[PDB]
Amino acid sequence: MEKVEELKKEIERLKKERNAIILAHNYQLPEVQDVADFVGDSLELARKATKVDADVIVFAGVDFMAETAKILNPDKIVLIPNKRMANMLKVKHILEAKKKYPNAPVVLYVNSTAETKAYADVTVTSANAVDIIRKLDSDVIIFGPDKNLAHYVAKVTGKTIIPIPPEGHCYVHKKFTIEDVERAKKLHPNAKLMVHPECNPEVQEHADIIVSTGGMIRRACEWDEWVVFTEREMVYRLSKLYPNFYPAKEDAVCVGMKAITLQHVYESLRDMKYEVTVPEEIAEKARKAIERMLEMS
Amino acid sequence: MEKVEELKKEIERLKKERNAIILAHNYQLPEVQDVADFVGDSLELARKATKVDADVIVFAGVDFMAETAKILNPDKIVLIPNKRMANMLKVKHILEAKKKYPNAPVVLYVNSTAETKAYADVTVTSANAVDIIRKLDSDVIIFGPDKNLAHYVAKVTGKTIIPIPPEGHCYVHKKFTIEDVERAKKLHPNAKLMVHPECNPEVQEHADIIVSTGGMIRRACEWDEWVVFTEREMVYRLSKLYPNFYPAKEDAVCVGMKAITLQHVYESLRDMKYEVTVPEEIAEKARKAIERMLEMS
Ligand SMILES: [Cl-]
Ligand SMILES: [Cl-]
Ligand SMILES: [Cl-]
Ligand SMILES: [Cl-]
Repeated sequence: MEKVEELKKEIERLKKERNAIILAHNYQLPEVQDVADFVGDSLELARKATKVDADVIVFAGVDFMAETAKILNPDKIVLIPNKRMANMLKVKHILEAKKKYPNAPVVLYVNSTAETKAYADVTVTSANAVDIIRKLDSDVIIFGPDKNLAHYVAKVTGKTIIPIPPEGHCYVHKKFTIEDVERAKKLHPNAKLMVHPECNPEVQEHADIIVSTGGMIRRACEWDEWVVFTEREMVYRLSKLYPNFYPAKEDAVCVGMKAITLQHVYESLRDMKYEVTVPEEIAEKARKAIERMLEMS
Repeated sequence: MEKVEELKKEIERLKKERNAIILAHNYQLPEVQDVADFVGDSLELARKATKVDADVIVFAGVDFMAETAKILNPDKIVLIPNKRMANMLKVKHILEAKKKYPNAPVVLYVNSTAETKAYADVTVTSANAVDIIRKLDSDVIIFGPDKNLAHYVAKVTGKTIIPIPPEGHCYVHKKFTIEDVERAKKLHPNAKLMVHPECNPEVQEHADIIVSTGGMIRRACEWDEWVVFTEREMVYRLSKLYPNFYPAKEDAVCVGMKAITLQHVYESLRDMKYEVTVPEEIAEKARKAIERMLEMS
């Protein structure tokens, strides 16, 4: 195609004009990798991000890795070409875990909030998690937010893995967000919203009516169809009750996300599009754990 | 050490006597990798397992990968050197997901029951999940049981990822097991057991008393301290209520697991120790999805 070749020509030009370097993950599209200056795994990209002299970094990759590069580059401009379950981990979880196991290091999988990396000793990617967790002196380790990875490491190193957030708790109401609220208005515009008390306080604010499980099965008579911010069972239950209800979230996870294409990279260099920002207070704190991971890996 | 060198000498001898090959994962201990005939990643090991002529395979690796090799080798003996959240996915989940999205392929992360691989089109490892999910013709994909991986793929391919088990549901009571019951007897021997109705029916059988959330906060007067098989909040709640309660599970995940050491490999060749078995009915079905993954990767 001539479209493709013209894009690459524009991308190469904008590189010099913006003074930009382009990093892409190994799982990105070939066309994106082609224009990328560096292509690698999560760790390689993290390490490459400490050695950038360009004023601008285009991070052709997933969000938390883009964020991780910005944390390594506070005085540069980090861009993610496209628009954007890691918000499960709260700082309180780390404090309660450090209270019971005070000599256990806090290890966070790279997919985590910067706010929580600020309370971690070291970060890991999937490929270095076992390597690093073995290396830590303690045989008791605090680890999150990825349960699967936590179980996996547990199984391979045999060490005592204390997961965060702790298991034995239901996190359904926490996985609702302000963006889930707005979607329930642009869509289902003629409808009022039910919100369980245990939801995000930000979510509680835009809540039309606020009811618990019993409050829902009673006040479900002030509209024809509702938008219920709770366990999905309660959608079928109100449905059977009053045949004259839509779940707050769709089945598909992170829908709306578009893969990063050659055009995305072009439009990002040209518009300085989608800039990754982290508060310096939290960034400079969270940065310690990331650099530690580079030291051990 | 001379202990080490004598072990390797015994391992090498037992190799010929049993007619065995030893496979080890890249994240295993160096000493284990040393005696291993083949060392690789999850995919490499899966592929290597279709090309074994030995009568015995020692799988120095995590359980679901050991299981995956047995599925590729029904007529051989597969051994895992040591004693043993994938049981979250049930077949019903796949049927309900295929009902709403009938033209969506069922993709399962390798860490899943064989019983569910029997209802899958293809399996993935972390390193090939994006590669393969992109390759599938459909833009709607059913994917589990690993939410993290599902979100990650969603973000990178932009496709519509329908997770299994579906989100918006609490799975606390399902993550209890018969082994969690037995642990609450060898430990806390002088105590009776509370079990929520929504637990495993196998778990329900060994349940002393069976009560719901309200039934628990009432019948908590027939012992001094209890073992509560429910959400951990209910442990602190009974605690505050009747100061005259222990969670059913410990904080640490998969504790008891021991890393595979040089001795484990020796003791496994010598005792034919810890044999991985999968029912041929289910194995020969589950095998299709694994071989498909090798074809696409
Ligand atoms: Cl990335
Ligand atoms: Cl976009
Ligand atoms: Cl393995
Ligand atoms: Cl063992």
